[PDB]
Amino acid sequence: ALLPILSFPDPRLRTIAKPVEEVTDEIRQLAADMFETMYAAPGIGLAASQVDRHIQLIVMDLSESKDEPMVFINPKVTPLTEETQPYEEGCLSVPQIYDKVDRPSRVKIEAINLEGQAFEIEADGLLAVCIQHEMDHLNGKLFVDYLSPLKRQRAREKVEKIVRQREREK
Ligand SMILES: O=C(O)C[C@@H](Cc1ccccc1)C(=O)SCC(=O)c1ccccc1
Ligand SMILES: [Zn+2]
Repeated sequence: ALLPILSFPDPRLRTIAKPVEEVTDEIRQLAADMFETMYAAPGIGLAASQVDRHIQLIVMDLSESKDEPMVFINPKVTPLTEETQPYEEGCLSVPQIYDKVDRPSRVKIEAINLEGQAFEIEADGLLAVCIQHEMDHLNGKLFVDYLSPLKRQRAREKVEKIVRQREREK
């Protein structure tokens, strides 16, 4: 029913994504499938890389109500400061694993929407954390890449256990 989400340490999460050529109806369908996949997990962000579609497409909904969807296509993210903010990040590609990452606390985001319109907004708080995390997917990076290698290894062993249990539950 929903799109399959790749799991760390799958090497395909390391693929650097290509920009989207045109916002065709097939990329519109992929976005809507991504949203369903993301809302089901549940999560608040998903990059197309995570469903094994190596294109510069991110879906996101930061709302409690699951009713403020956002799309970023071909995004450029630029820090507006060297101040970082800590945040406890998770990731549907590192299921049930959470730890602290310090990222620039304010960023400019420029991207296009599902109608092919360009936009530029500035973000802080949870938006800046999540857009940087999702941009990182697009460049083949996971939030575990910023943890010590014993946190990484333990994350990996734990995730392989979770994935096996999820297969078994099937
Ligand atoms: O790459 C991902 O799969 C998305 C990820 C986004 C994210 C979470 C936390 C920090 C930074 C980025 C997640 O969706 S995890 C979901 C989550 O933590 C959450 C879900 C519902 C309400 C509140 C938080
Ligand atoms: Zn992620």
